[PDB]
Amino acid sequence: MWRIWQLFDPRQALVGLATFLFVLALLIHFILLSTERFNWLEGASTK
Amino acid sequence: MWRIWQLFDPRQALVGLATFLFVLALLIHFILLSTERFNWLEGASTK
Amino acid sequence: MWRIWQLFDPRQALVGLATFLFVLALLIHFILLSTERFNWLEGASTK
Amino acid sequence: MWRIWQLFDPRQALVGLATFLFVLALLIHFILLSTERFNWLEGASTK
Amino acid sequence: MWRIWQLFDPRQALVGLATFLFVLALLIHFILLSTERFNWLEGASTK
Amino acid sequence: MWRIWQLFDPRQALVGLATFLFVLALLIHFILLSTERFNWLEGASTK
Amino acid sequence: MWRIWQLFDPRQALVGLATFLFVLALLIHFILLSTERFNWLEGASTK
Amino acid sequence: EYQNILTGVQVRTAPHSAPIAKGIFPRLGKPGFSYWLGKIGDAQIGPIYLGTTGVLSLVFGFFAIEIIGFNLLASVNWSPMEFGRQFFWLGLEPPAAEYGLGFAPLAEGGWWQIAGFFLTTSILLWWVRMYRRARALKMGTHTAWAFASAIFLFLSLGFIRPLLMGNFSESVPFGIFPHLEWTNSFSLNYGNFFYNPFHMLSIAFLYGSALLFAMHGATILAVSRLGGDREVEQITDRGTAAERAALFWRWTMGFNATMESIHRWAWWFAVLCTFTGAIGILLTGTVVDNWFEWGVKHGLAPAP
Amino acid sequence: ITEGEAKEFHKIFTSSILVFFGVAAFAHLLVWIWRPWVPGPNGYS
Amino acid sequence: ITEGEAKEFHKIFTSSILVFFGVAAFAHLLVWIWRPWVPGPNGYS
Amino acid sequence: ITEGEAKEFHKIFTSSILVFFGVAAFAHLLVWIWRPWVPGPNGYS
Amino acid sequence: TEGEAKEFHKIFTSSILVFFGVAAFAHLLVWIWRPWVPGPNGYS
Amino acid sequence: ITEGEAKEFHKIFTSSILVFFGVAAFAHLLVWIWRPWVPGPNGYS
Amino acid sequence: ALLSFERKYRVRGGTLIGGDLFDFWVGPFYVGFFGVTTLLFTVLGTALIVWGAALGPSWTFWQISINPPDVSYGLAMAPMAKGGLWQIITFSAIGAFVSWALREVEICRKLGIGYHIPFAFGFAILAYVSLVVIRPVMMGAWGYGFPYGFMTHLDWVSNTGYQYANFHYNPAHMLGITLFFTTCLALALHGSLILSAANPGKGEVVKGPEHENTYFQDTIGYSVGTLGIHRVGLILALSAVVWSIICMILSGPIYTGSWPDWWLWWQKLPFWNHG
Amino acid sequence: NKGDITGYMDVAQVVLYAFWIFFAGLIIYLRREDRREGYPLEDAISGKINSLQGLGSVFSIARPKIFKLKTGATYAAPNFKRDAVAIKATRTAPTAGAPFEPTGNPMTDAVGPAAYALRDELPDLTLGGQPAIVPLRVAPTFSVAAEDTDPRGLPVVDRKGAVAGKVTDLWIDRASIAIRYLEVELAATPGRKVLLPFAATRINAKTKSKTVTVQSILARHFANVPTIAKTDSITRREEDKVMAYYSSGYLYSDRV
Ligand code: 07D
Ligand SMILES: CCc1c(C)c2cc3nc(cc4[nH]c(c(CCC(=O)OC/C=C(\C)CC/C=C(\C)CC/C=C(\C)CCC=C(C)C)c4C)c4c5nc(cc1[nH]2)C(C)=C5C(=O)[C@@H]4C(=O)OC)C(C)=C3C(C)=O
Ligand SMILES: COC(C)(C)C\C=C/C(C)=C/C=C/C(C)=C/C=C/C(C)=C/C=C\C=C(C)\C=C\C=C(C)\C=C\C=C(C)\C=C\CC(C)(C)OC
Ligand SMILES: CCCCCCCCCCCCO[C@@H]1O[C@H](CO)[C@@H](O[C@H]2O[C@H](CO)[C@@H](O)[C@H](O)[C@H]2O)[C@H](O)[C@H]1O
Ligand SMILES: CCCCCCCCCCCCO[C@@H]1O[C@H](CO)[C@@H](O[C@H]2O[C@H](CO)[C@@H](O)[C@H](O)[C@H]2O)[C@H](O)[C@H]1O
Ligand SMILES: CCCCCCCCCCCCO[C@@H]1O[C@H](CO)[C@@H](O[C@H]2O[C@H](CO)[C@@H](O)[C@H](O)[C@H]2O)[C@H](O)[C@H]1O
Ligand SMILES: CCCCCCCCCCCCO[C@@H]1O[C@H](CO)[C@@H](O[C@H]2O[C@H](CO)[C@@H](O)[C@H](O)[C@H]2O)[C@H](O)[C@H]1O
Ligand SMILES: [Fe+3]
Repeated sequence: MWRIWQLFDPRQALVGLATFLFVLALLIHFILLSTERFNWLEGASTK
Repeated sequence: MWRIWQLFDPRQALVGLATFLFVLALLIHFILLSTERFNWLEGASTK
Repeated sequence: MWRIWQLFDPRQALVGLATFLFVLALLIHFILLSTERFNWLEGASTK
Repeated sequence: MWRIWQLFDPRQALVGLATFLFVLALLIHFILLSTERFNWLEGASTK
Repeated sequence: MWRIWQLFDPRQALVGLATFLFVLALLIHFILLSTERFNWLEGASTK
Repeated sequence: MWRIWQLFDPRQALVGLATFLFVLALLIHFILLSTERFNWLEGASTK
Repeated sequence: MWRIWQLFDPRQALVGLATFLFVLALLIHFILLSTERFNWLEGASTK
Repeated sequence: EYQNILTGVQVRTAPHSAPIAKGIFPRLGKPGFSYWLGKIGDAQIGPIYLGTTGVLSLVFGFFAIEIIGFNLLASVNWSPMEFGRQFFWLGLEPPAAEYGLGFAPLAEGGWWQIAGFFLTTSILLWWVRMYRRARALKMGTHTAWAFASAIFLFLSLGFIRPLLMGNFSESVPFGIFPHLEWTNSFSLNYGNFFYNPFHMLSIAFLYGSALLFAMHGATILAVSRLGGDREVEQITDRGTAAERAALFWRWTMGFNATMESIHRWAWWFAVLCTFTGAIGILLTGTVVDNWFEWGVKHGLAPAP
Repeated sequence: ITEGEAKEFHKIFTSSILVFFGVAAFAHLLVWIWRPWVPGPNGYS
Repeated sequence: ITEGEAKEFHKIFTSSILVFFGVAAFAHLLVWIWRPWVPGPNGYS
Repeated sequence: ITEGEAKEFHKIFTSSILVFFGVAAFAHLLVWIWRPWVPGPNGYS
Repeated sequence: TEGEAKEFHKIFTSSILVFFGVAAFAHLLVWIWRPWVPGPNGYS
Repeated sequence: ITEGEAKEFHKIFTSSILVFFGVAAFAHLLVWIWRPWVPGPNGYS
Repeated sequence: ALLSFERKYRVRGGTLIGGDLFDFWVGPFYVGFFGVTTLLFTVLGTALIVWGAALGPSWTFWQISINPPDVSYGLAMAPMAKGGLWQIITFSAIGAFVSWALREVEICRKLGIGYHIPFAFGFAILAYVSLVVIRPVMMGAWGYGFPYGFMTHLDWVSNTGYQYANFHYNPAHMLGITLFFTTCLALALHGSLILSAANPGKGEVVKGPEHENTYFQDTIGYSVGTLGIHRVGLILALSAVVWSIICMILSGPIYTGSWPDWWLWWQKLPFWNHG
Repeated sequence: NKGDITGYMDVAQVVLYAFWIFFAGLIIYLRREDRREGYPLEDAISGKINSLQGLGSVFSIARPKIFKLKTGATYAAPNFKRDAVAIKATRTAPTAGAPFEPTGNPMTDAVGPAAYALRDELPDLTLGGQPAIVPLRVAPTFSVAAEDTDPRGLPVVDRKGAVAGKVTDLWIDRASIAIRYLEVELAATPGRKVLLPFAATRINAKTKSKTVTVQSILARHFANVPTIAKTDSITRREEDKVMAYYSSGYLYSDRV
């Protein structure tokens, strides 16, 4: 699977991967913040 | 079936399929979060 | 009926067919979800 | 009759025919879905 | 009459005639669907 | 009263005349449909 | 009074006269239809 | 004192166009010429390309338009006079709340749904047509994505927000005055749509698009005596028209664009005008019930 | 256009006038037999 | 274009007229037998 | 485009005409068996 | 070309049949789960 | 594309599609074990 | 501090007023006499706006507002505490806008280009003047101008729009909205066409004017032309502003009623006034 | 409540701040695209590469994008090809902000509004690889449309009314169908021929007679209009030179 970089530029692919992962992580974090159970800033009760 | 890549370039096919799969996965996940039974973050009772 | 490809171009015909089939599948799935009997995500009681 | 294709290009005739038939069939299915009698998914009673 | 078709090109004439007849037929079907008596999709009664 | 065609070319004259006649007929039919007396589709007692 | 026809060619003059007279006839008929006394279709009584 | 606002002397030659592969469909339209259009711009008309995607889009769009017009005419009992009277007030209304996202009865919003589906399909097929026409001429697809922004706003108004609310009841009708009344009632139901910040962003970008396309139009018309109207050629080989266009704005404003990058600004202001608008529409009702109370909470209002 | 062709076209066009106007007149006769469209002094009754 | 190459077109056209009008009249006859579309003095009841 | 190119296309085209019409007619007969779409005098049963 | 159309059709028909077989299996399973043709009294 | 590299891409693309489908199938089986998504005749519970 | 081609057009002359006194540059900016005057008016107006913010209760940038005098003052000058500050800021803003346009005129003369840009800016200045001077004068009070505030001038827009109970029904407003939307659409199309011609893809040599014409001939059926597009765009924006000015002059100075029922005239034309 | 994320922060505010971040990035991108011509900046007097610029310099200038031509040619943007510091003018004051006194006739010295970009000596190309700006003599197919005054043989006069010359030929752009130039034979020198841009003309079709007037330069200024080589195909540099010369009239049309 090392030939993928013969198709995709390592610099461009790595930058795009980094940005995509950052946006995905940020969105997942904000989604967890929105929920009552997994918001770690208010800290609501499980019950 | 190897001849389909004769018609379609591996690189454009890869990027298009990657974006399609990610968008479809996001859409299905958002649909599941929209349903009461399958929202794993609110965790509504099966009852 | 093998001459159907002697009129149109395999590559464009294939991409058009794939796009049309996917859009039709999405439409039928969305219509089924919009119905109470066949919405497999919401709790669907026959009676 | 046999020379209907000497005035119309068979590719254009086929494309126009397929487009019109697809749109008409979609419209007919949508209209039946918008009925208390022929909506096969809602399945309302005849009586 | 073997000399009256030298006034219009048969291709465009047939296409225009087909489009016009289809529009008129669609309109007549729509008008029937609007009227209670001739709306065949609904179970309206004569008396 | 035959010398008209020296000026008005039959081709475009017939097309314009046919379109005008169809539009006029459609207009009269719609006007008749609107009126409660001459609507042959809805049906209403004269007396 | 015949001298009109070396400034106004009969083609444009007659097509303009036809359009003007047809529009005026439509106007007068519609204006009559808007009045109760002269609406021959609704046929409101004189008294 | 000439201004290049109107073309006093016109030129007319044998119509010609860039070469495309023949394809299933040929170019159609027997090109002609017009005088006022040549006074304001080019004089040639057509020919229009009608491909498979073009036929598909035209058929779907014509079906939607015929459905809408038939319903509008039927709403006034097929009276041409009364159709003329109420044409602006006529509208194909969306289905009520109780029907959800499923098919309503034809009289109760089924026709609205069918027309909206056909219109959406024709608009998306037209987007595909713009993409394919740009690709066929060996050009870029910037127009397709600029159009995709507008389609995003359109689908947010008509389909996406109904999906989120699970309801077509608050979608926009097919009418002249009815869709303005939808705009007014949508703003009223959700508290002073001025207090929607993405509405403020969209208005900022609409104002900026008008401002930019007046600035750029006046700049190109001001350097049109220097070959400045030939923008792509000044992009590939910078002439003194582009230099003076840049220096005018650099001296009056402190900064400047390129003949190429000014159109990037033009593209992005227009795109953002509808992107922020679609976001603001998707946010109302779903996340923010009342935009005035959101503005009060976040310091946009003096907190009555 | 040659006057003979114009004369022939006029003849066939007058034939079409005859058939169309006859059809329309028969249609109007049938409609009047069904329901007249000239109301009386006291209206439609 | 050529008269000799279009007379057969007219033959096909008139055959299509015949068949289409026959199908249309057949359909209209069935619709009339199902429900007539000319109301009488009392309407339709 | 030629008199020969048109012959095979017409053969296959009319084969498809018959196949499509037969499939549609069978589907319509099935739907009519399920629920008829021409109402009676008193409406649908 | 038209020579390659033979092999293209040979593989295209096999793809058509396999896709249709998967779709038909899905439809049969769905019909077992919930048939979509109601009876005279609606659904029950 | 060159047939020699087309064969290699098809081989390892087929392997990768097998991997993705297998992981997705495992995920679906886990979700089904957790909560099935095909309701019974009387709803879910 | 200069572009690669800047130290070739930095000649003197082209100034309407000031001679050689202010014919110089500061950084990238050209100053001139009218740059000095626009600094004079901008500094004073901004200082007065900040002073009104200090007199205000917020310092919240979006709640800072400078209100015009109450309508009970009519067209009279108002005390600075209550209404007069808005008037002075209005006059300073008008002076600064005029100085800006005139400085643009001097720059146009210096570069030997047309005066299209200051002429186009004149329409924005006219729209502002119609909103704060012309319409309040016709209506008879300075309190019909809009407050100088981020969100409060939106409150003014909403209040005046609903004063006629639906301001969409203003036909000049409909036409101005149509022109603004068409300007945005035309700008999108123009920027997109230029970018696509200049950036056609991998390989894909730069396309010429013929390709740009062909694109919109194929997609729409007509192509305006690489020169006529800037014409129609400038005319579209200026006409949108003109019709907005017209719709605001029509509301209050001319029409003082419900715009929705203005359209009953249409309902009662003699060829469908069924009554 | 319904739409909040953490107490005071809600979804709409988060999406707003996401837009603000995206718009900051987009402004950076657009400014990078803007800085593709005339950059980097030079000193106003000495011309060394200097400017008051911060940590954004590394992000200020983009890598040169490559434009491909339909001739094998290529343009690089930015190409760091700058102008010479020493122009035919002198600083009024040595303060780096002062303007320039021309040191000669600025019409023919290309100083100020007469200055023209140092382009390349190739005519604009059509879709067929031929010159776009051509005289109507060598384009038989192209013709002047009717309902418009034909600007052939009309006297060419300035604002003062003096007849500068006579128009003989029209030069037109093939890529965009419109008149670009009028070929003018001098009434003072038959052996001299000049090109006058069509954008610099008034039609003047509504007067006692038909004439072409120019409001920029005077009649004598037609004796120093820059010349062209081929007389049937004009390069970009030559046309830019001629347009710059004609546009220089308005500033100093009456001496300096
Ligand atoms: C009482 C009303 C209330 C009041 C407070 C107020 C006032 C103001 N507003 Mg607002 N507005 C209110 C409500 C409100 N407002 C908007 C929108 C905007 C945006 C639109 C941008 C655009 O181009 O749209 C327009 C673009 C669209 C709709 C998207 C593209 C459309 C397409 C591709 C259609 C293709 C069509 C065919 C192919 C043709 C065939 C089809 C048929 C025949 C059926 C723009 C910025 C804008 C401007 C201002 C200003 C200047 C003011 C001033 C001065 O007061 N408003 C939309 C939006 O984006 O909101 C976030 C939206 O949905 C919505 C609502 C509900
Ligand atoms: C940046 C955001 C910007 C905003 C401010 C903005 C707003 C609005 N943009 C609006 C309308 C359209 N926009 C468009 C097109 C789509 C055509 C379509 O869908 O046809 C598909 C539909 C249909 C086929 C349905 C009917 C058909 C009719 C009336 C003909 C029926 C009769 C027939 C077929 C028979 C006779 C003829 C024969 C040949 C047999 C229309 C004219 C397009 C683009 N917007 C862009 C952007 C913007 N649009 C860009 C970049 C564009 C394109 O690329 C594309 C285009 O073609 O532009 C030239 C509206 C109503 C707006 C408002 C204000 O509400
Ligand atoms: C050619 O025409 C002749 C006959 C002359 C006349 C014909 C017609 C006429 C006169 C038409 C006039 C039309 C008018 C006045 C139209 C006005 C239209 C306006 C202003 C529309 C404005 C906005 C409407 C919008 C944005 C609606 C958007 C709706 C959408 C996107 C809905 C999509 C819905 C979908 C996809 C539904 C999905 C649900 C189901 C399950 C049904 O999908 C299958
Ligand atoms: C199903 C619900 C309703 C939605 C409608 C779904 C069907 C319509 C969209 C199908 C997808 C269309 O996708 C597009 O199809 C057409 C053929 O039709 C193909 O395009 C074809 O026509 C173009 C027209 O310019 C020609 O150049 C050429 O004949 C061929 O390329 C494209 O390669 C494909 O991208
Ligand atoms: C091939 C592709 C195109 C398919 C086209 C198909 C067209 C089909 C047209 C069907 C017409 C049927 O015509 C119809 O026949 C049935 C009997 O069978 C009659 O029966 C009808 O009325 C009776 C009396 O109440 C009812 O009991 C009955 O349920 C109802 O169907 C109708 O009075 C007659 O109008
Ligand atoms: C590519 C995919 C192709 C899909 C093809 C689908 C073909 C559909 C086959 C229909 C078979 C009919 O099968 C028969 O239909 C009748 C209605 O007429 C239904 O009737 C039955 O179900 C209904 C509703 O559940 C109830 O009232 C009752 O249980 C019974 O009447 C049953 O479903 C079955 O007895
Ligand atoms: C490869 C990755 C993606 C994989 C996607 C494929 C997923 C396929 C899921 C559906 C497969 C069929 O799954 C089968 O459905 C039937 C209904 O017909 C279910 O039905 C059975 O269980 C339900 C549970 O409540 C009972 O109510 C019902 O009486 C009983 O018949 C079975 O529990 C299930 O085993
Ligand atoms: Fe431009």
